[PDB]
Amino acid sequence: SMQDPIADMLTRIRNGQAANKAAVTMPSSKLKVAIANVLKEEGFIEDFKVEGDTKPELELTLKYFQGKAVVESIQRVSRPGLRIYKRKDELPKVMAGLGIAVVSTSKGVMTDRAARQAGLGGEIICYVA
Amino acid sequence: ATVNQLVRKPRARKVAKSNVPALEACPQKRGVCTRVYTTTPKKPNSALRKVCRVRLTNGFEVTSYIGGEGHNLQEHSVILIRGGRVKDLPGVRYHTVRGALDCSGVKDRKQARSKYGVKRPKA
Amino acid sequence: ELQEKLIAVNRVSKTVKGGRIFSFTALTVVGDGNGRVGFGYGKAREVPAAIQKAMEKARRNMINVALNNGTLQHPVKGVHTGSRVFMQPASEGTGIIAGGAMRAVLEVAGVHNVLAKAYGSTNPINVVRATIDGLENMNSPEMVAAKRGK
Amino acid sequence: KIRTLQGRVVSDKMEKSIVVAIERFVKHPIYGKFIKRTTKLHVHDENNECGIGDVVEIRECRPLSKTKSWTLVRVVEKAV
Amino acid sequence: ARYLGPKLKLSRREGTDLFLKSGVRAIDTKCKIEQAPGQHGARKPRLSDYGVQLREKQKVRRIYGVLERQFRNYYKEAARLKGNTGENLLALLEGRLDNVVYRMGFGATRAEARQLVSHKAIMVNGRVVNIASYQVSPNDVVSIREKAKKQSRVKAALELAEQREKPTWLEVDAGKMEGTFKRKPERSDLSADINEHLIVELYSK
Amino acid sequence: MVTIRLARHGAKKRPFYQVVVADSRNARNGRFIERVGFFNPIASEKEEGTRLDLDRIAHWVGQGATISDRVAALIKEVNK
RNA sequence: CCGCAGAAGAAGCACCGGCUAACUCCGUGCCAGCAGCCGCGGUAAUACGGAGGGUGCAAGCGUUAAUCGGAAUUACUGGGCGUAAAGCGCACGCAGGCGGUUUGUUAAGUCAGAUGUGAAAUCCCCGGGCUCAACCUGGGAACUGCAUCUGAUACUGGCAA
RNA sequence: GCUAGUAGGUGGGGUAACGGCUCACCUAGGCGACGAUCCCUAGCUGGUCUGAGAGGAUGACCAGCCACACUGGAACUGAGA
Repeated sequence: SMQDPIADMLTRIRNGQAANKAAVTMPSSKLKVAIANVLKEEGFIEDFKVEGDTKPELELTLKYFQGKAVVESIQRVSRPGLRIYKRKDELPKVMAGLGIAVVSTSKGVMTDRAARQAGLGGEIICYVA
Repeated sequence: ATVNQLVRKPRARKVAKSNVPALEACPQKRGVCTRVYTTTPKKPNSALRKVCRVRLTNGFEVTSYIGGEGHNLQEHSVILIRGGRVKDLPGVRYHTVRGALDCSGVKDRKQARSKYGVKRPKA
Repeated sequence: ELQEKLIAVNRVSKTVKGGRIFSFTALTVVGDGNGRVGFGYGKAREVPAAIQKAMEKARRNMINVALNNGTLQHPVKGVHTGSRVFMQPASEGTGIIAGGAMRAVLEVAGVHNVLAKAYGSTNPINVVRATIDGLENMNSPEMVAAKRGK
Repeated sequence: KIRTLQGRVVSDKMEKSIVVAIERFVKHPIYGKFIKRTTKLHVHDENNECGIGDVVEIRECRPLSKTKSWTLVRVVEKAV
Repeated sequence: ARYLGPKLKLSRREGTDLFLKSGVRAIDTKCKIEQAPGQHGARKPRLSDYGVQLREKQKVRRIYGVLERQFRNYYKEAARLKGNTGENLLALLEGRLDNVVYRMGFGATRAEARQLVSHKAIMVNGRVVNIASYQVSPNDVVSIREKAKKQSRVKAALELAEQREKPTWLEVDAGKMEGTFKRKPERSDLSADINEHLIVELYSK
Repeated sequence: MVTIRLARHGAKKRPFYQVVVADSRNARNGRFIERVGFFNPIASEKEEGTRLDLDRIAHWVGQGATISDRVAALIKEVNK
């Protein structure tokens, strides 16, 4: 039985870079789709395709650099077991001044950056950079 | 580990206990004197070390270090305690500052006087 | 490409069959003033050539870091050995703020304004393991930028 | 608002007094997360109109007998 | 104390030259630097990190005349200006009234200038000033007294200043010996006293 | 009943009063309602030694405030 | 604030084996004694005692007690638990904690704004007043909060399907 | 494990007012490991100190609150003890 769906994503991303696949599999869900979206825009994953028509899986395409991976900061800020929310002006910027955290808010799923002056704060789900 | 365990069973931070107790909780102590002995030290470091017990006036029977050279100490002498300890002597957790109260300082000391009280000479 | 320094310095021993050697081995660093700076273990049975030989093996090493304006842009979190290594970015008003091995290696690589920390064992021989953990682990403006190049 | 707490009964062994049990999410700033801290309270009731395990609405109000200062406004449901 | 102890001897114990009690006639001619302060002052030790930080601190510390306690007060004022507090720190040491007056050529030396500040010789505006820990304000009026230019000390104290660089953040005057603190000291107005790295290490402990 | 009054909190050999609304049944430097500015007699026009709040007081006086010799006459030193 | 002679009346304390900045010489010789810790000392003592010299602080310095830090050294931030301290001997399971996924709803959690409220002082930012600073002080911010009001619906929780 | 004015319901009385505050009767509950009750310790807070923060320790002077006034106890007066 799963306790974190979201881990299933992140775990297999870092693993999978390491494993030298080019796209990895794990069960989708609505939120998960929308997390893979910010990564993708910002560039953190190559692209993504969702086969739901039979049984949902988020087939997310791995981006590589050249041979070196692009994972170095992947960790989940939040947990199911430590659900967290950080306000508009008490949201930390993560790792580096170049950092990127996927952050959910009341509008949508966004990012540290975007979410900020978007008048919002909310759950920082994770970060990749 | 996990938070919810701690929510029940809070983490400690200290136990609130000194390395060296003071047994009066202050800078300085009035203690009497019970026996002017000179024992040989704990650990082999072969010497004669001037110690003395001393019944403090607020209670507690404790043992204090005697330093410098010379003495004036008596079995009903009443001393000012420096506090703090030295290694190589076991039941000593306490030290006597001479040259304070009735007790005299070091006879013929002309450097590092503050340690073991004694006034600077006129010169 | 030079800017001589030494760091640590100490002795080590093997038991010959009953006699003992007491070889003086040690860490150094030679700068370049922009990074590409290493480390060496200069064994010497005597004391002077103990840093001689170290500065040799320094030339036989390098770890390139990219950094600008004396301030490494990327905080350090990295852990190798039981030495935890840290560096929080400080734009200004901090020197090096260090008494570690990680004082000297974070200066010679051109580094005039950083603020630093470590937890773990104080053991200077692997305080130099900040070199995996801040030199080779780095994140540069152009580094992330070529993720975005894609 | 009349300080309205959606609570759940846990005691009809008296008439006009029903012990309702409610919680707020209490946070520790040192365990750094919310938890359920449930606090029984002593409400003053019209007679009885509920069983136990009865989800209800209660409100603050005057005191009017020992440890009373909440009232029943209505019984939401017996079971959800 | 205020120090005011055996001056130059510290220049000896650091091996680095300073005008503090020297002339412009004696530059270690008929005086000596570093030959051996003490009977062990000839031979040089390598020094631990803390070694460097202590020595170097004392370098900066003695060409303003500044004490420990004083220096901490400066450190919490530095880190209480928004700026680079390396700069802010050494800016405030060259904010001491005794120093700006010397650096406008009215003191023979850094130290002798403060002998002036003792007496009622120095002033800012019409206001008399005897305190040297006074951080002068942007655009000041830091004049000598009327009845202090008549003294033979003050005439002879424009003399020894002559022929120095006089790092400009301020005006150097001889009609009314009245300057202006017209911008602050800066990183460029250091004259190779760039040792801001050391003391900010020392202090942060 | 509130009582507007002075209250010196300034360092030795240098009065710095503080015109405050308190009540007369409590300490001069103690318990206060809210301020209504300051009075410094050491001002001589290199800084302003007062803060008026004319408006605030004008409401307070109707609310049953009482004015002491100093405070009353100090509105007078600045008139309107 | 003015005048008055005349350097006049105004420097010490601790430490210097290593940690830790700062060495020599004698006296003594596991004796004397030192001692925050590691440890010194049994005859050229860089560690004792005295002296010479020096180093750092300074009208205070040192010593002690005591708090916090350093110490991520009991770890929310910020830990381990195969052998170093450290997985109940092993299962089941109530309470408690946690909850796959889809639609809808609610908006309690949560986010936002709104409104009260968070005393003053203390604190903090800029800026004044005491010859300067200490101190005192003005306005503003903070006042980590709390509640309510009105909004938001991605997640979290509740209900339904 | 604890709790008989103990916990609640009726109806009197009392208090400036609500209230076992107190009283008569009636019910047999109420409270507790989400830590009651009991024991040790301690004035409590703003805050203070330290600290990078988070946190910890602490609560002297300055401010607010509570209690206490030789020890114990009690009421009277009065707007208020």
